[PDB]
Amino acid sequence: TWQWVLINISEEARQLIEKAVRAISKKEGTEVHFEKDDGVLHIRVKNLHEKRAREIHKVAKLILEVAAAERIVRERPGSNLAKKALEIILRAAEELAKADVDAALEAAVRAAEKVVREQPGSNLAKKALEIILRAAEELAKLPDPEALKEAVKAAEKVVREQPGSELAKKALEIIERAAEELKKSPDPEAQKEAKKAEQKVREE
Amino acid sequence: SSIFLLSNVSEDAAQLAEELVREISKKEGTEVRFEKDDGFLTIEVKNLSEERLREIAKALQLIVDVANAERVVRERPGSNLAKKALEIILRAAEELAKLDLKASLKAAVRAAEKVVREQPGSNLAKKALEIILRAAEELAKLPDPEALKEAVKAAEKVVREQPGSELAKKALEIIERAAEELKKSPDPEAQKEAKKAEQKVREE
Repeated sequence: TWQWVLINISEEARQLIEKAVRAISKKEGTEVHFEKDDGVLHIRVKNLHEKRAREIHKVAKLILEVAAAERIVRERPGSNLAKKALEIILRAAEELAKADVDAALEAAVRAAEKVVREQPGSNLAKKALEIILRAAEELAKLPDPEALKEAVKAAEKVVREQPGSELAKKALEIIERAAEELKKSPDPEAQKEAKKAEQKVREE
Repeated sequence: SSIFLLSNVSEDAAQLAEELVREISKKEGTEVRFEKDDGFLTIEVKNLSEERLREIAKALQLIVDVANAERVVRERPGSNLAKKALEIILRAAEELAKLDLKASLKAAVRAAEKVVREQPGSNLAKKALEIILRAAEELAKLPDPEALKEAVKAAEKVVREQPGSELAKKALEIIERAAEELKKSPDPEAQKEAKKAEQKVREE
């Protein structure tokens, strides 16, 4: 039995940790219980082995490390220190993108997006776009529809930031391959997003 | 089993957090581990009751409630937003003063002393000094040498700030009770500071 108590955690980090724990626990076929008391998030997991619990701790560390470095950047420190913190974000986003969890891949996307928005057209912005594309490739492999909807949205940010780049070409392939998988779903909302995705690749 | 994730806290808040979890753990004789993890504190407690776990949660939530409000005080000094943060610091310090632990009481003394420093002579300082005396009274009842030393220093702070007040008379009563227990300590340094405190009680 395992329990995680999140105190003074930002909502972005909390929800990504909620989805990461719920994902890793379904892998071992275990139920998860969440409750929010006085701004404290209690995550209780039952019958979880050490291997999956250590995987929860690694993903939770990286998400909090990204949030800790984003807090320094948003404090407008020295530009030299801010650059050092953006490299910390990209380092944790790289490992978050090397994990099978959907929430970890979604965390690597949102982490690398803030680096692109912080310094557009920089060497780190290009490395951040590599992280966004690395996460979109693993996110398109996953079967869930929500993962496919984030794989297209993430790849669309690569073609928006660097149109005509080498990364944008692969991002368009990811959008096409993910939209074809979305066409398999009978739900009209999945078919709608697949058509707008196909129309975006047709427009470019 | 239980992992506490604490983010966006200073070094002083983290040190008070570690000692508080260690003290609540001895009530059940459990095992606790800490990790500093660059920007967020990780606390793992094994085989602890859910009540004790939720006592750690509310105590750590009060500590970060003080740390977050202090951050506002040190950034917009003199604003009406600072006056609101000082009332939040006192509201959390009052609840920490009711908790009968050395770390929880030290956190209430340091917090309320920060309100005395920011708003001298105001009604907030008077409410803060009452919390300092409430925590000093609980510290004197604790059977620990360092807790008795802190009760003397906290109540001596009250007589230094507003002397000849109704609170200064109550402070001298607390100083006397703590010094009477300090003289029973075999520690020579405790014997020395107990006489210095009892000498200050004869005066005023």
